[PDB]
Amino acid sequence: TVPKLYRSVIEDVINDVRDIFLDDGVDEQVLMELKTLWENKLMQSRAVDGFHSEEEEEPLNSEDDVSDEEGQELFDTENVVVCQYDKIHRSKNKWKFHLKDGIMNLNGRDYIFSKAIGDAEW
Amino acid sequence: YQLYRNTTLGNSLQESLDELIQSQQITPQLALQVLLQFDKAINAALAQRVRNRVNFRGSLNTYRFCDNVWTFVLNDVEFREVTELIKVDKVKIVACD
Amino acid sequence: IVPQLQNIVSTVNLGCKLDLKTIALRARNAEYNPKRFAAVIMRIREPRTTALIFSSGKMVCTGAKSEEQSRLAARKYARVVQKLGFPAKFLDFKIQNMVGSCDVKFPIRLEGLVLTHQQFSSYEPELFPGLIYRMIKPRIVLLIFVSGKVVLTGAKVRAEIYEAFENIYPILKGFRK
Amino acid sequence: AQLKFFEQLDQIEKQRKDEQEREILMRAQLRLKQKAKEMQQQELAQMRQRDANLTALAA
Repeated sequence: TVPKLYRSVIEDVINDVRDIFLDDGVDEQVLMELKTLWENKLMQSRAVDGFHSEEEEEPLNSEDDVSDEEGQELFDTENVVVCQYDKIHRSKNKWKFHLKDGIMNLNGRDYIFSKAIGDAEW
Repeated sequence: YQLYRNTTLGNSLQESLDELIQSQQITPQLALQVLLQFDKAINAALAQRVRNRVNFRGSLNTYRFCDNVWTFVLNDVEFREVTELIKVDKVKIVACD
Repeated sequence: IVPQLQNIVSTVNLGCKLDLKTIALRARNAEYNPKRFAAVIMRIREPRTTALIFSSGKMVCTGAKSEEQSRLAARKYARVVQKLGFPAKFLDFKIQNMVGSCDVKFPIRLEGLVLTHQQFSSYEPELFPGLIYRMIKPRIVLLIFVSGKVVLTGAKVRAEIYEAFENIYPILKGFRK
Repeated sequence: AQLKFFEQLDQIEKQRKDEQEREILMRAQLRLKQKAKEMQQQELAQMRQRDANLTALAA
């Protein structure tokens, strides 16, 4: 039910920008190249199948080592989540998340939610 | 929000406008106008293209709230939506209001 | 009974002007929302502590449960700020307030205390029972409730928390139910 | 090393473009408010673009 939404969105977007391309002075061939370029990169990645693809006071240095690795936070081969928040709450080190309209990619698979509620200790 | 240009969908598109950057759509102008159209289109489709809900749990590492956008990074976190069971030890969450 | 310290609010001047936005983007465990707070809130897991780092090179370390733990946590926050690269100094790590809690282990009659000590004690129930016995000779505000535990707040040094509890102990012993 | 001259120049052109953006800031009580309204969809969008570059580099 996900490849379907993507096709759905790609179709709608392509159809909805045609006039803009035309108003800007563009050949419909370019539009088709866009669709092809677009569809192709997903097929090359192979994350899922697609219909198109099939076709002292002075020195502070006295302290030695606390502050963890900032670089650990970024890999970009990890799991990224695009969503909206309704309410984010915290008490002491207890956080509660009230999220919505989210697209998740966990363990390689793609998931979607209208609402997501979570809990975590910091 | 030029938020969703960091999506498979959005990047594949740009890589198209960049093949035009080198051959036909030289720099911005056309390409920029197209991206603008994309912003309106992706935003519109998200808010009214349906959706399904759930509830879950996690462990945290960092956070960043600026421009009304929250960016978290959880560690050793597993999220389950409906039937689907899943695991994760490093997840980044970007959330707009 | 010996009171146990629960919070040390301590402050230290880092000595130089700090750009808050840069610190928030690179430091881990950091939140800097300008509309709500006027400072970066930074939290470390090893010794529990929440610290507000101000823009003029200042840092208020809260949440530490002993004196040495607070000095060490402030040193760690300073080290984290330095590794980013801003010039860093450590000056005047001075404790501001320490809150301590203890239990007398006996039921106490708050109403009676107000009758014989109206001058130093103020109590209004209104859905929140809690007698406040502001004491002048050792400056401390002690909140004594009905169960028994006497919390003590406002002491700048460890000795004051202990001295006040010993001073208030006879009064409670007299009103023991 | 004419490449270093390019870095000094194209980068200098980028700085003048940034100055042009600083002029856009003004146009984009009401006026003050509008600056913050546009800032909301400026730096956050820039951060999203930087994440898009980081993911592309990882690819």
